[PDB]
Amino acid sequence: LTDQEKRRQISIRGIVGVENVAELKKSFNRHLHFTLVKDRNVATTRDYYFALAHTVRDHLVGRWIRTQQHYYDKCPKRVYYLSLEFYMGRTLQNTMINLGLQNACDEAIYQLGLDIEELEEIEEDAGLGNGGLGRLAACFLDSMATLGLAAYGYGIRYFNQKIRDGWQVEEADDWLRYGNPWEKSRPEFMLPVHFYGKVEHTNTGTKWIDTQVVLALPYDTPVPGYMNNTVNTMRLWSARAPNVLDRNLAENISRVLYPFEGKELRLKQEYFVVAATLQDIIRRFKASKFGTVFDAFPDQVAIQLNDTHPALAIPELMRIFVDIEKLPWSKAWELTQKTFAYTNHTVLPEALERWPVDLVEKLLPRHLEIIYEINQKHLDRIVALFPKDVDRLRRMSLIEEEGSKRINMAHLCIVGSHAVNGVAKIHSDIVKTKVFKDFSELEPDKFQNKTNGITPRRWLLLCNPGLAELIAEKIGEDYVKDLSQLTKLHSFLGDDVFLRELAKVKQENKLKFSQFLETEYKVKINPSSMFDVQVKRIHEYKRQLLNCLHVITMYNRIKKDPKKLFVPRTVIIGGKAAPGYHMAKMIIKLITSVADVVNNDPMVGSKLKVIFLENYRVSLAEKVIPATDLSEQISTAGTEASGTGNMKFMLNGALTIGTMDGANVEMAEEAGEENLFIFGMRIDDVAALDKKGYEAKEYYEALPELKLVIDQIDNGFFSPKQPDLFKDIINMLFYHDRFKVFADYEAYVKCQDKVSQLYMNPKAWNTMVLKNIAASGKFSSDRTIKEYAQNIWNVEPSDLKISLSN
Amino acid sequence: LTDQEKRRQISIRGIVGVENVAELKKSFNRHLHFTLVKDRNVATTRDYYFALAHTVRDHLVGRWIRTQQHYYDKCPKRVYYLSLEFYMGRTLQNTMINLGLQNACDEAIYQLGLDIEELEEIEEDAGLGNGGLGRLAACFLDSMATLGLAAYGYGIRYFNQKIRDGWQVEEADDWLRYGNPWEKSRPEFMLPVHFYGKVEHTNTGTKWIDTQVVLALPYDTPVPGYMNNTVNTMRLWSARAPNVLDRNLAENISRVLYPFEGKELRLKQEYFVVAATLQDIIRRFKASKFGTVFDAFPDQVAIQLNDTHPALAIPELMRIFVDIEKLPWSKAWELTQKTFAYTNHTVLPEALERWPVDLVEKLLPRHLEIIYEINQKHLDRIVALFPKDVDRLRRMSLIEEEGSKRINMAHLCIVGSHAVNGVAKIHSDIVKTKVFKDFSELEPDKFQNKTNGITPRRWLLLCNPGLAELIAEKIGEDYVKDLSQLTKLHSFLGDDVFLRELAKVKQENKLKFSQFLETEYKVKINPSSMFDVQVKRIHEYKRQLLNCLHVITMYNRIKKDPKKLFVPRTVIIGGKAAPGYHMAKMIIKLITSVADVVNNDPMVGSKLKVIFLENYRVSLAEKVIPATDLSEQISTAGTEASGTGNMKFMLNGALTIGTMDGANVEMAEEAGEENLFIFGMRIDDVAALDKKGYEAKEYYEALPELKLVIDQIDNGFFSPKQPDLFKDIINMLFYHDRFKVFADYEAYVKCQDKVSQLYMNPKAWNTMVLKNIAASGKFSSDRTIKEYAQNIWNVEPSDLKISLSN
Amino acid sequence: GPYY
Amino acid sequence: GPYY
Repeated sequence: LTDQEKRRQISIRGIVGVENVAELKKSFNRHLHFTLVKDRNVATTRDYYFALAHTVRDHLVGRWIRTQQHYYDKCPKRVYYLSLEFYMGRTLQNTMINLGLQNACDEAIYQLGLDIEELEEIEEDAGLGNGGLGRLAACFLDSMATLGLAAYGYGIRYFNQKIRDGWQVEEADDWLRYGNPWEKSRPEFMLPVHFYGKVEHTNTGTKWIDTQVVLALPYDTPVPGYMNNTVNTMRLWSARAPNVLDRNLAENISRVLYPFEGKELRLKQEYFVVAATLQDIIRRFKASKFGTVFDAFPDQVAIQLNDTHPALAIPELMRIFVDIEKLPWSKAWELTQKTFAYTNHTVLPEALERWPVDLVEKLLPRHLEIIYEINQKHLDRIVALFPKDVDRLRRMSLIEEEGSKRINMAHLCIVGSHAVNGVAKIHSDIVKTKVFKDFSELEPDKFQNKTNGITPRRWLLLCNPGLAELIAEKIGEDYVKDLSQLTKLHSFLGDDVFLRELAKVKQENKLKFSQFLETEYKVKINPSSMFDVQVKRIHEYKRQLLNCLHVITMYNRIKKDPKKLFVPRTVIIGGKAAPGYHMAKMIIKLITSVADVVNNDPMVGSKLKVIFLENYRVSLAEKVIPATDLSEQISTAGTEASGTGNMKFMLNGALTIGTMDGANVEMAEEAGEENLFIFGMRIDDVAALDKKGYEAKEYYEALPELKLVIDQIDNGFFSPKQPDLFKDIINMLFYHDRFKVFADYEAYVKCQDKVSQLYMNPKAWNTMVLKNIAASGKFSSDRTIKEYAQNIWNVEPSDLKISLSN
Repeated sequence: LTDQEKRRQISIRGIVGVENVAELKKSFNRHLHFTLVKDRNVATTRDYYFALAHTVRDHLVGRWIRTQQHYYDKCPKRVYYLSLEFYMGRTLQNTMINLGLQNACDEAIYQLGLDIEELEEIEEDAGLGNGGLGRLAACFLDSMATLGLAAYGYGIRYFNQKIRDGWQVEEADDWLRYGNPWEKSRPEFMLPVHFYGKVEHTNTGTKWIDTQVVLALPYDTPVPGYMNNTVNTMRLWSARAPNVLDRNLAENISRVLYPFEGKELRLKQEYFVVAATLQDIIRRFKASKFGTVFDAFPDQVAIQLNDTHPALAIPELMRIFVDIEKLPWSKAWELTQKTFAYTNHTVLPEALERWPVDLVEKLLPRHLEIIYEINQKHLDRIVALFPKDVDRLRRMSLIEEEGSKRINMAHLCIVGSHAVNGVAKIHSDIVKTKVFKDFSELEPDKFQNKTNGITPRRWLLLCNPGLAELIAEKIGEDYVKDLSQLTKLHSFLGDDVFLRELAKVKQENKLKFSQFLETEYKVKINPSSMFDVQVKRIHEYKRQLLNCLHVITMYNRIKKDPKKLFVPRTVIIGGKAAPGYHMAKMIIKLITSVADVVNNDPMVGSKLKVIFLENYRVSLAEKVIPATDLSEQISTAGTEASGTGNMKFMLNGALTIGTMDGANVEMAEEAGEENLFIFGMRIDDVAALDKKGYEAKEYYEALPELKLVIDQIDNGFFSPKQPDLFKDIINMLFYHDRFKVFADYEAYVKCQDKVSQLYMNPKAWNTMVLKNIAASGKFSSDRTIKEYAQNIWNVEPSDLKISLSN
Repeated sequence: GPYY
Repeated sequence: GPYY
């Protein structure tokens, strides 16, 4: 008996769902010996981490198998998140947290006589991010899995900041010298991507010929939802040479993110992601369990364009439909616009992608044609509605026809998407009312806001188990999948007991992070000190230099009368500066030398410490963030759209000091201004000071203490061996400081003094903090996703624990 | 209770030794889902092969773990086999055979509803060989594991012959596009290899500086002994760029075997293997459980130099000892010579490696110096013993000082080894008595013979289970580890019953291989036809063209009187010709066109068939070999040293037709000449015909039938569309045929006729075959290894089944 | 056939 | 430490 139900023996029936200790030790031993081809006598700590990661993967995959099985079966509309970069951090713990295996693994690994913490620290950060964008993608991928959406993450598959002589010194990030156990290569799903060549017009549709081919290799990484047994995918592509000296012009496409031919190489990078991706989707949807097959394309596919990097998806989808599936250009266009939605992240108007036609022309000729065609019909519709206005015309035109005419990628994205959104109320308003005024005026509804958010898993359960364990006891464990549940904590604004545990939790995380700075940067760390952190990328606009000014200023208050009640302060400033950014590299040395002084002079002792947090990255943010008291979100008004970091710090018991811009604004709304340290010029206050004109002249003198530091710095005080070294900051401070530092030097320096004041009264602090913590549930990246699903993708969230046994 | 015996939980106690069906299906399911990240609904056949290979690996590794554990513990003297190439074939079946898992896997896989044969055919041949050398290494590695020796295989880690228009058309061998489940990368054991640069002489030993660095990455493959639970290693190195346009001059080092700078690139290839390897050994021996640590170097390490390719090992070992371990040049030399032993494979005197000093000079300056130093002391000793003889001098000199002076790699190998050997009695005699006369005369004992052999596992149990199952019944299963046990079969030279089963076994394998040619080359295959195979590489010296002449000759005997009793014959000729070998490429087309004729003309029908076995490789040899009747070992006398193929064919029930040279000689000795179809000129017969001079003139006319074909070919008979096409064979046949085809055309054509005669009498055949089969036990690669162990490596074989549980 |  |  028994036939080709013999093939039904090929199952995970008895190899999925058994998550006990015996089983975990047994898998661990299988991997360390069989997968790794090692033994207890030859295995380094790295060998053990791997064996443990593999042990965890198996469970992740088990659910990924059932998950994909559910999607094929239910045939849900699918979401595709298209981003150049994905800031993933480390995988292990996160996976153990989401699958609920932390505890068994803890014990499994104790029994084998290994320190799980040691293993967990061997993992390098997946170099797939460089900013807040790659990190927004990563929260979304988490929230989509958790929210039960059939999402996918499409991007590329590619940096160690080190300090030396107080200077930043870039160094290579070999994140894959030993491999990535988390990812799987699908060579069997490779795809050819084409560059260059030419287009041949025939009666049997247009053809692109004589092209240079680059292969696109998919690497899959499982993305686990939180405890619903749901597991999504992040497919990242690598480039390969098909079979003279160009057998690397492929590799280049994938070797560094944010790299003339350095502009070009970026273009090929963007197209490579876009072509491979679209082909992949089309392939997946042609295989769905489900005239014309594509008629339903937009009801089964939603593609999200994170910024203008993958703006080629529009003409590329059109190229596929018309030249390949061969449908009418007008049908393909309706399928297109309904597929795509565009997310604008840049406040800027002078920072949008714009490629020169002559370039798009050589590399992607069939695409330029398609683009010119989208345009004509585009303007053609405009001329209809507004006959005279020849200005609205050339304005709204996808192409900037001038010197060497350029294509406006941002415009292409808008015409080709059914929905455009911003990431904060005021930001989304500028995008609609100003930046793309013309566009909004036309199809007004097309525009909208989706306030950024942050994942409660990585940024609380994982990093701050102290805080989580605490909250849990008071308001149960529903805040995890519903962060607006944190409100219920206000019911403790009185519980003086509570605030005790609370600040205690902050001390513990604050104490641990201490053992770290000492063991790392080797400097006595004042565990009682008020940890004040500013960890944004190193740039002019982000200030930091303004904090430094406040770094030194506090350094004098302890020198001009060394016995006046001063609130102890450990100041942390971390971040990276582009290897080409001359200025910031200087602000980096500046902060270093300054630190040296304020640290070694024994007069200040355990009063104030300065620390440059080297190699700021996801995993580091995970160390600092929980142990921070004051969050430094102080960037000049009208420069920040959102501010993800702002939110991790408010979620974890830190308190915020900053301006009325970006995320601070919506934070004020939920907590209240009183519960936030606002200050400095409002966007309007600056909206005037420019007309008046600005010269650091005034502020310098009138502001005594300013003169101090201001000169201290220049007078070679912090730079003895080269006092004239920072003589480059002063010139672009007085003269060309496009960011008005001094102008706020007032509000700031004083502002802080109210902090030292609130800090001195513990009770005042903790009551305020709890007010910040119980108003952070709105900035959950789950709520941000719910929104996207309703008003954009038209897909519904699910709380269906996928079944392991079926 | 329980401490860091907690770490002793990290074991394979309960994950090794359970080889039942349940367990196999369970592992298979773990791999196909977990390792592969696939499922039964998405998995191709390739997905299944992998899952099955992985299932097998685990058992292999389990034993490899215990094996290496035994060696560290027993600290045995270690053998290192150094060969550029390793002709491995396919791994699966072999591993199942040696571990004894064929049966459980058979059933495990039947239950999952899969055809094991299909899976087994998905595996590509490991492109690590190109000739009889890579295949000799591979038998040795098998026999060493089986023989219980602590051996290792060191080589490089790098080709599909296709036919089109009767022409050979090379094509890319992407043997690793989908990966090699059998091998494991050890990035953690990488090593830097240095090229170029210069040497700085200091008072603190010589230094090599300003070098160009290439990394060497080890990939480990387990090599299983036959049923002793013993598992050795074959570490193969790949090259990697450390961090301008040279980031590929590394890759080159490892991308093709047998590649000006094509000579150079070979040099870098040879050194790369040699440096990485020696460093690896030194590293291993410094870690042994075991004044000076190296004093015992030669009693714990034996390194075998297969041909002159790794001749740099000598100066490189010296460079390490003197410049790195910093011991006296004289101590290092004694450690050196006792480490190394050299195997000569080439009869030739005009085919030995010889590099130009100016080249060795630029790439390896410190090596040239070392070489000049070995030389001086070398000759210095000669001048002592033979003062006058200034000729013996420049003769025996490692360096050929002339035009652009060259280094004689073969000479370097001899001075630097304690033992030199050949691969057959007469071959080993020429090496000693003639080629290296001077050398032998000096240290006479240094020279010796080790007759090549072949592994009884791959070439009988695996490929010919029919024959094996048969023999087993008659003489038990001891011939496996002792092939001279095949003698006992003579006890059946009468058993007419036996010969029945015997020829029956040949028919079955003969019938299967038939279903293959048809399904592959699509030509009716005469299962009763006498399969006559000649599968050597395509070269002038190897004849083949002479068989073709006999191919056509038989084609006429069926045209000049189509009804004369002719013994049906399927003729198979397989092989590869170097992409640059103009001649052989012609012999390839020749054999193709000829086939066309003799195949489509219905007059000959099921009488005689011609077949060019495309892409001859290990796995193919495994298909043909068992189903062959007549083996074509017909190369001009005094050109072949050994002949491995010769032996697989005699072991598997085929019968041999050839000359008195190479392996045929020792085959005659064991079976008897009567039981072999010798013919043509003996090495002496040719040792005269050269003095007399030779011109195909005579033979052409006098030999009627010769005239036929001889002209048939040229008169455009087989080449209608281009009769003058092969007008290039005739010119290097009559004029420059350095191989005297026609001269033997006689002995051959007639010889065959005695075959058709013996064949007509089944009984005559089978009695003769059994006489060949029961005299093939001497050509086992186990006996060849035993010998090497006693008289060279001074290591002892063991029959100790390593214990799985300890 | 299904494409995950 | 052991080196296999």
